[PDB]
Amino acid sequence: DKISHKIDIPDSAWTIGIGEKFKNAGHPNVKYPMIDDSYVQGAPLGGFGAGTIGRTYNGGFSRWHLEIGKNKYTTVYANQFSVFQKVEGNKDGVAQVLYAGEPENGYLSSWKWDYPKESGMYYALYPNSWYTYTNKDLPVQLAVKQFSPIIPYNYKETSYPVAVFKWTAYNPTNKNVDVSIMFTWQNMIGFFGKQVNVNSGNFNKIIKDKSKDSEIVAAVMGNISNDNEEWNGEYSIGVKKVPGVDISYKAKFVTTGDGSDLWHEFSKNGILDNKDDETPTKQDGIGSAIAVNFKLQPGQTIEVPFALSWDLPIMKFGGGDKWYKMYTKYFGKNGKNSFAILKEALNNYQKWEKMIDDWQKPILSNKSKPDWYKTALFNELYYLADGGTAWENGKVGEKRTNNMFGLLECFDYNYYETLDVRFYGSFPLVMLWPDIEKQVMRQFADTINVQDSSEFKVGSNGAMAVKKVQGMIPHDLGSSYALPWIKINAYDWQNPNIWKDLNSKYVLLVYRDYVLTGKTDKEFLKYTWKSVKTALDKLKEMDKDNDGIPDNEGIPDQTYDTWSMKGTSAYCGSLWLAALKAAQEIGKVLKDNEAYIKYNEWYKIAQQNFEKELWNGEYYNFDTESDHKDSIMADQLAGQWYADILRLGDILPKDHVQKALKKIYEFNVMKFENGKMGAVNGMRPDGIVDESDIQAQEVWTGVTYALASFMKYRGMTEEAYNTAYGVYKMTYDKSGKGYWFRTPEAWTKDGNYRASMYMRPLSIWSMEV
Ligand SMILES: [Ca+2]
Repeated sequence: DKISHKIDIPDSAWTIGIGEKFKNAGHPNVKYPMIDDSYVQGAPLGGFGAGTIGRTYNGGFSRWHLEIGKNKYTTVYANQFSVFQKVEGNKDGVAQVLYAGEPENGYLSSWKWDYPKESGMYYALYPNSWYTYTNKDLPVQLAVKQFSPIIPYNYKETSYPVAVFKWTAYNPTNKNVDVSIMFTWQNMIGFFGKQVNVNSGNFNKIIKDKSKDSEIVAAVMGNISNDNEEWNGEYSIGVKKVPGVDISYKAKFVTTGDGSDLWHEFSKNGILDNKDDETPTKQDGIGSAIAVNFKLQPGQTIEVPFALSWDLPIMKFGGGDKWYKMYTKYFGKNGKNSFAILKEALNNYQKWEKMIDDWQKPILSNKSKPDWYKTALFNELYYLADGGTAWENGKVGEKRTNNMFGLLECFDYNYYETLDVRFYGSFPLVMLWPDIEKQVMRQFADTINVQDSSEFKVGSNGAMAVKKVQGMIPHDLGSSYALPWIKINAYDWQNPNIWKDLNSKYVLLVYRDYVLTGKTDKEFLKYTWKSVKTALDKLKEMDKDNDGIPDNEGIPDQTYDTWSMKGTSAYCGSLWLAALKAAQEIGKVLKDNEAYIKYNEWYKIAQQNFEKELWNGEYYNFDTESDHKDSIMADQLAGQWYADILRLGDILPKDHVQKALKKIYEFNVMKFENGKMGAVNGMRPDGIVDESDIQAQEVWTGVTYALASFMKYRGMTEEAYNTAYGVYKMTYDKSGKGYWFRTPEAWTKDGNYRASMYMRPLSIWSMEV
């Protein structure tokens, strides 16, 4: 490996061998069907709300999130980079697809598949990833840096449906070598959203944009239809000329054939036919190819950028609504703009690289933090783009001021912005994209007094319940299978209108969003204030025994939606205390004296009773009335965690908080698989995992990262990082279970998982507060 020196890969990048087999991989631990796409994954490409494309460490474009809200894992084999090399003085060169695998059937059989093992590495530090190619049969060593412009405090480039592939080629040998790099791409119009005739009318065109010191050559792969539908638009691939390279192309090869129409050209001398052909296809799949060829002298390096763009302007949800995607604000809505997007990338990628470096640098340059922590912190952010993210720029046929946004809980549980989860998972948004965060919270504020008296069948018990109750915050803002933003509370396993955490978490998120954006946005507090008061007032009505605290009802009436709480719980009770303290402070800021007095009175009573009911001398009991009420819960003091972040001070005595956190580390972490797998949710005081429900026996990745941040704030530095380390290890390490780029909600002691690609572990960003 002599190429690594010619590029700049951070030491904290996650790494794996190209073609590596992983032997320890986890699988779902539930009875019902659940997504398991394998460990062959990678950092995604694509902006927020753009649809994303997961290119895996083996080189394949395989995890398709272009249909917003859906996860489709299938390798489109025509989509590749390939290389040709010929040493000066040799009769023949060699050509090789840079993919560690081969197609299942006979399509593209002429191409040279099966990129060999131990011949290159993949690296990832989201939003960047890299591949190096160090192959005994490729005298010139190659590397590519690939990325989308995901940039904090930037809502423009961050939305773009584009990727850049910046290639570096170096000749360490003593002979001249001819090199070609070729990008192939299938015209994927019809891959989704088209009910019949999936390739029909697809056609490919070549664009040559020649100006002074810029030549771009690109293929635009579209359809003859000018219809405005979810399925129609354009893909583009292309390259920018640099000194010392020539560009060749082929407008049309057949992907549903043996591929030799293209490969016989590339494998001879690495130069394509430059054959334009706009003939539309009928049944056959078609694709395009863009190549560069150059001669490298001994010791010479060259850099050349390619790009990919996709202009699919319309997203459709299962309930029928069609919306424009955010990037259409910048490029237009007609679906004929892929070249414009590509050109912007090819002309500006160096600036984008610097913008990414500028935001990563403060963390990367901090030598007090271990590299593993940086690996997780950056790579968990994959989910912000990869989570079925929807960001609208108008309803089709509809102009508002704001652009509604939603991130999925996950794909198995296809719900937008699940509030009990975003309480943990939304830290990157408030910290790095606060305008999006505030928009989402205003969306929630708008739902507070919505009433929907129609009934649904509750999954857990088969009872009928009212869909949406006035004054109760919704569980979620809908499903991609139905009507995001329009039909809320898609979730139906439990009735969230009687949950005892959502209303408090809502208030805490509001005040958080004020505090973490500088305590200056009084207009945001003003917008949400009525909803905050309503939410707390409705929750107070659920206090049955008049101890000042809402009563859990001996069912799973909160985020642990199969783990029953009864009476006063540490979890909901502490969230309540913190929410009251937050509302007091908002009342002071907004000069709402009567609110300040009321919530102060409720707080003083509830705080006294919380402490009396639950403090046992070592920790806070799980609750007052359940069978295992004395279980040690990892999340027992969630309200105090948020109070720390919100600078609300002590809602519970410092000494008792410290004792509880030490107990949690001693038990829920260190007595669970020797502290190497995170914090298990429930442990009995005898040091055995609480078996009352599956959720008690799970580690929740986002709960654990949040607990680590709580420990960190409280000066328990070793415990905090040791706690977090087990989550990093399980996710990323050779000794873990292979969950990179699909961090799950949960695992059990055997390492097997529930709900891959999950929002909650974004809470790792709470460690950066
Ligand atoms: Ca009560």
